[PDB]
Amino acid sequence: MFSDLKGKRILITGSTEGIGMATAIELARYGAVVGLNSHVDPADPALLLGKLREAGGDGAFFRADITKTAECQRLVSAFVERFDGIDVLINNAGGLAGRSNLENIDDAFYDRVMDLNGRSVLMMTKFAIPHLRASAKASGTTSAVISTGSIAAREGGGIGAGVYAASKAWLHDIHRNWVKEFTKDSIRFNIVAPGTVANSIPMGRFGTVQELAPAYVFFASHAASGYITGQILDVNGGQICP
Amino acid sequence: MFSDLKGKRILITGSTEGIGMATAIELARYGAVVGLNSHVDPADPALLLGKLREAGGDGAFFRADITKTAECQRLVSAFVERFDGIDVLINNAGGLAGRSNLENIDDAFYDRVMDLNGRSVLMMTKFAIPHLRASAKASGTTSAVISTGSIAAREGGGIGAGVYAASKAWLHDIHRNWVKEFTKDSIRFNIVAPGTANSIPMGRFGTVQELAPAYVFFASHAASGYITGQILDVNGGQICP
Amino acid sequence: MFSDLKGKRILITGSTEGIGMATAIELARYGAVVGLNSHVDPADPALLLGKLREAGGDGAFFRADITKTAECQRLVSAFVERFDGIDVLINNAGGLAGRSNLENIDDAFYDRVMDLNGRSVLMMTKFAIPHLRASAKASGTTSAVISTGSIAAREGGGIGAGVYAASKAWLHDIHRNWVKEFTKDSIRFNIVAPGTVANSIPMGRFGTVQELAPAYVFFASHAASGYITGQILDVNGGQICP
Amino acid sequence: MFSDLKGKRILITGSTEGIGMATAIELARYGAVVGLNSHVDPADPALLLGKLREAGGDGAFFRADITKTAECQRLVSAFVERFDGIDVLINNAGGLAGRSNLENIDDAFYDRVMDLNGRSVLMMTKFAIPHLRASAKASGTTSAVISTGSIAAREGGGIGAGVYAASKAWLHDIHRNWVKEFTKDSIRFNIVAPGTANSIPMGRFGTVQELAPAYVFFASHAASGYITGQILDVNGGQICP
Ligand SMILES: NC(=O)c1ccc[n+]([C@@H]2O[C@H](COP(=O)([O-])OP(=O)(O)OC[C@H]3O[C@@H](n4cnc5c(N)ncnc54)[C@H](O)[C@@H]3O)[C@@H](O)[C@H]2O)c1
Ligand SMILES: NC(=O)c1ccc[n+]([C@@H]2O[C@H](COP(=O)([O-])OP(=O)(O)OC[C@H]3O[C@@H](n4cnc5c(N)ncnc54)[C@H](O)[C@@H]3O)[C@@H](O)[C@H]2O)c1
Repeated sequence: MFSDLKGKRILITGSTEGIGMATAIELARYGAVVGLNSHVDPADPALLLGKLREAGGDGAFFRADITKTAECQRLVSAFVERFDGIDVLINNAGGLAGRSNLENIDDAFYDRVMDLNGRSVLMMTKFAIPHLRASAKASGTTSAVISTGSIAAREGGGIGAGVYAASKAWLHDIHRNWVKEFTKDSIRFNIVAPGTVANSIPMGRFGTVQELAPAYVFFASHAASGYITGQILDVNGGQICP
Repeated sequence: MFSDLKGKRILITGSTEGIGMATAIELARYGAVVGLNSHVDPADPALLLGKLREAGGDGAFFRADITKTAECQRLVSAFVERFDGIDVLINNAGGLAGRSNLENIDDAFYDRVMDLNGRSVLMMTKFAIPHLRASAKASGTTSAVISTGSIAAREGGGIGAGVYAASKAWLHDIHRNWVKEFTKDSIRFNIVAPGTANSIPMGRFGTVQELAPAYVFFASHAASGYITGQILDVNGGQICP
Repeated sequence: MFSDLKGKRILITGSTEGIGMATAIELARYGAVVGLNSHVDPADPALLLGKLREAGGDGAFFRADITKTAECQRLVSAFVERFDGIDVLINNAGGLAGRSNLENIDDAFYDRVMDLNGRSVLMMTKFAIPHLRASAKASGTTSAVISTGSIAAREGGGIGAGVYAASKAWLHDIHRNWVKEFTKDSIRFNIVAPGTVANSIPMGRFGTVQELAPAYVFFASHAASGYITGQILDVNGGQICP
Repeated sequence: MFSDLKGKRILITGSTEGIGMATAIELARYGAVVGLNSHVDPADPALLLGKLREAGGDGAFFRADITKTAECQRLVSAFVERFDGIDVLINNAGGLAGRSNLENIDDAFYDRVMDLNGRSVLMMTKFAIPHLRASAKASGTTSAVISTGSIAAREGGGIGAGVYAASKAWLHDIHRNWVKEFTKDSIRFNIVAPGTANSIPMGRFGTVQELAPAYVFFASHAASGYITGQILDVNGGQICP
């Protein structure tokens, strides 16, 4: 029972596939209204919305390359134009964007990874704060941000992935800064931290997207996680037990 | 969608009131057969079965003092005699059991606190294992332990409660041990860590109602099937680890 | 330069060998006065004191089985009788005291490990607090406790070692409780956390006692670590990077 | 006994004042040849060499702006031209570079903060590596990086300083990455994490004098030769992780 998610307007960056899409459908199951998003158009946008509505909810697609601040602005504007505000921001866009030994790491590499995993999440969240704040007065209860983190935030990632690791630790920490700045506004901030999606994983296998979605649902519903904020749930098969 | 909780046999310690009852109820909402528990008999046993049954499930009460190892064995054997198995165990029993500054701590105090928060958890978990082992063999999925931690494990607790604090740090960490030993038996282990009020960002205290959903989440293979060895801190941001 | 350790009276439990003895000698190098200790008499007590004095300092041996509270009392009494107080308590006694799969863990096993790693450190520290407090008024500066922890406090130890792991996490946390109770008394509390003393260790080898001693020296000198309290230094070759 | 610091070539960024100078001095006490550094020329360069020389060692000042990657390369090349190597690098440069609430953060702010605390560290470390690689090959022991972290990496920092906070969390964690890549080159990485006053158990602030010894400890193979990937928090108990 996440019935308090019916009608909730939930914007998810980087959600035309993987964890993002699977989460979109699970939110849809409780009748949520979901902004899908990506930097390039999917092959079949209607089919994705079909899957949402099929599952019991609704939504629209919005294309934006959120490694640019302007685009994060434009994306929040559009979703808010279409529906009238945001009840939940899910920062899911992110990713490696390459591996490089430290000695071959030039400025471009740094900038690529940090725009994808750093600036994007900062700026998206910034532009959504206004609407999330207002969303929360209106409901009475709370708005939410959920950001996708990583096991790499904690243990430094694989070789090649130092910047990605660091960018994720950057996120885990900046959430703690936002719990300070915005709990008075009744906006909660939580992280799902995938791990990888064997045999340094106690369970002996990589996760499936269907195994990551429920946690997002959990942090999304105020009825289920209303007292929880500034926490990190690692969904990694025991791979790290912090 | 917690429908896989239908018929799940869920023994809960320290469950006649507080977080324990709340959690029993919420689980009972999904057709869980819950074992309620306390050292003392409660005033109205059948209300409590009522609440479970009202909510959508079933259960039974067992008196037992878990600060003792024979009692723990008994409780697990009683629960199994009644329901033929364990699918989820929830180590919720625990508490301060007094307050004392270091200079005033004797063996009796230390023994009281650690028997309540350490030995209990250890032994309950020890005796449940082969039952939980068998459940997951049968279901094809995973069985589950959940235990009630505390903010105090992370930041040391408050003056006079060092032993309780450390008992909780002890639990947090021994759960990491069990992940190593038992993940191959398809048994998951997770912890719900209640916080304790101008040091709590949400300006206020938790309520049992705000705690129980967490436990439901960790109890369900469909929800948290790939999650083990974690601690979900439910505390209005009191600490953000 | 740890010249501020000359004459400092430093009681170290479980110090007739391993990390304990090596630490004793390194403190001795700066002219400290060191209580050695163990639950059984060494073969040659004079040779150990010889090594202390040889290195540039002094001390005495005190036998006590500190798994009993009475003995911790008796041990602190004796060291304080001999010298007139304690400037530094080093809780080094501890250890596995067996491995057991959880299903074979009876009460005795629990009790053995917890007395060795839990009650001992609690009670030793308790009985020393009085004297450490007074030591600190007299000096002006600070007293110190240093406790030997473990990598196992953080990641749950090896199979068989769950109670030992847990007992060490217990210690890491209870120190945080004592930073609260006793910083007003100018008593600092720090932990050295050995790890193991290969190839899940970046350095590819186990530590040597000579590689653990310096850290104890560091936390022992007020001139070097006077502003540091409630911290844990892991000395493990990168084995865990918290 | 830090005698192995004799003749060690120790490039330090952000070292004309504060923790950086203090640390240079203390290292200079053991016969270290230190590289002082700032974006701006200081008033009296030779006093500073004086302090190093007085204390027991030697050194040289290099102007460079490390928020820029070409400048970082230059500094490492300059330092090597002068002293023929690097044995220790200390990434101490960094700071708030302004304060801003989230709703007022533009790209320029973010770029300013991360260039100062992220790019700098990364690039300094990148360019030093092969020098540090060569030192440890020659010594037979280990060479060393030390970097100045912050309490803020752990608890989020204060309102208006999110980016700085996260920049420090970023550093803490990338040091873990480097341990993996570079431990086999015998290069250690450790972090000294200054705290920032009724939330500090010692009722008071740190002083540069209370900070520098830590750095000395991490700088010496004899002292900290088996220590890598750690963060020593110097903060009067402000946080106890
Ligand atoms: N609420 C807080 O401030 C806080 C903070 C940190 C942790 N916790 C943890 O929350 C958990 C549960 O607390 P609670 O909500 O049930 O509060 P509570 O006051 O209701 O605890 C009493 C409950 O546990 C049972 N109980 C007590 N001793 C028992 C024993 N020896 N054997 C069997 N049952 C026993 C009682 O009968 C009752 O059901 C504990 O483990 C506690 O350490 C609470
Ligand atoms: N003291 C605190 O409150 C506190 C708390 C957390 C972290 N820190 C960290 O302490 C470290 C050092 O602080 P500090 O003691 O030197 O204080 P500081 O005020 O002295 O910092 C200025 C120093 O760094 C140099 N510097 C500044 N920008 C530079 C640049 N672009 N290139 C080269 N050099 C530059 C200055 O010339 C000077 O030597 C920083 O990384 C900071 O983030 C400090």
